[PDB]
Amino acid sequence: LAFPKEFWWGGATSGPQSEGRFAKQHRNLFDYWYEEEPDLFYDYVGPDTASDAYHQIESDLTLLASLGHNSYRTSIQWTRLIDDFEQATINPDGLAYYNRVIDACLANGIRPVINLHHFDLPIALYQAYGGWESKHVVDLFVAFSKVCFEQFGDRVKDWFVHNEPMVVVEGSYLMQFHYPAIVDGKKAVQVAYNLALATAKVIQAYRRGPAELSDGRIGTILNLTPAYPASQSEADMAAAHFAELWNNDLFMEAAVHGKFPEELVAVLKKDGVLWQSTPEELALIAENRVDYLGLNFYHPKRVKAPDAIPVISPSWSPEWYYDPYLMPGRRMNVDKGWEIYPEAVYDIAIKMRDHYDNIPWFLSENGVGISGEDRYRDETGQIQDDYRIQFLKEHLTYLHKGIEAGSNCFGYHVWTPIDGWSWLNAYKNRYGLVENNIHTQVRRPKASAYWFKKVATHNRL
Repeated sequence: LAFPKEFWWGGATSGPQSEGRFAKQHRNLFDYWYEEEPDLFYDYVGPDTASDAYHQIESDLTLLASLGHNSYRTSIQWTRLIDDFEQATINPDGLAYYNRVIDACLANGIRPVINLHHFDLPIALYQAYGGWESKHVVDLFVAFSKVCFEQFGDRVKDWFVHNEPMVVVEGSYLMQFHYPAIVDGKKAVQVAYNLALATAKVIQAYRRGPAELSDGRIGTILNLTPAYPASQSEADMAAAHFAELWNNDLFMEAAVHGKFPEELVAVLKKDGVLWQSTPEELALIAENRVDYLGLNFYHPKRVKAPDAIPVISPSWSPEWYYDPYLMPGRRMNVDKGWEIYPEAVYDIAIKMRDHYDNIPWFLSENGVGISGEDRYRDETGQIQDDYRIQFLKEHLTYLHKGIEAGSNCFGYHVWTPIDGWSWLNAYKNRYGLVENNIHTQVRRPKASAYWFKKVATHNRL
């Protein structure tokens, strides 16, 4: 089993999850949340130290190259790089930190891949304006991104505007797992819109810069996991069909095709929840599409027709039109209550092939979280994470079938190289190829890392 030439191999992380708040000038939504309610975080570990990459980025990258990685994706924190949001002034220390990060990639022969926003809106922006509810903030985010392009576009040729903006939509305005953790469909939907707008506006800005800083590729990091219907009935089918229009299609269509999905707009109007837009806005969005995409995948989704239809709703919610469905006999990860079903990666590959023009995309996150890794140390102290190996392998296998079948997939990233801080779960579940001891910050490669090195170095399975 062999992969194309130039295939990205490596893993993904983020600024907020790897750095620590060392020297960080502002607080992002999660930093604020942790200072206010540290009881909400597993074992009371918040993001102050996280995985210490503010100190250890250089040695991390050396370890990763020695483990066969040719690329690395992390994120630049709005709250680290920018002094004054309003004018996007530069914080020199912030600036010197990310240059260390870029230069250390290149220096180790690791293509630097950069995301601009990973659930880390500055709290001050939410307080003043309602954050992503505001098109002003969208402008500030746009200004933040020109700075990055200006300062890093010389070395960084691979840009992504958001990590999974629907997760922000949901966590913040629907399911209560991002601050502000409010329930409000109307705000959810507008914020969806703004994130999509931000995306086109950022892509616009990137593409206006001088030749030497705009000869890279830019896109966004989405999801495309299917919503498998419980059966082939027409009510279950309509449920899945909606689950995808909301969960997958809304952002996918904006990024790849220049448009929002009509069917979805009609439902939103019929429900008095449609977003405020501007024909000038819709055109920027038509004009600025991604060069490419990352799709993250951890678990399938499964839906049925709702057991109960309510006549009045406190708040609007795509979950009107569907319920979760468990499939008798499915394989599962207990620690996380997630179904393991790698075949879905093949389906994601085909869906890109036939419905999003087979534009290039990579699998930007794939990984498995387990919670007591100390139980799998061998007499050498190393974690023997045979489960992680099997998981990554199976998903990689299907990704291969997907490529073999004509899908324009250029890469695979494991979430995550070194155990990192997973939000409310913190360090409960570990995802890393390389162990991290959150007390001493000492890294230490698990079996999975050596299996992955073999895969990466020889470009095959």
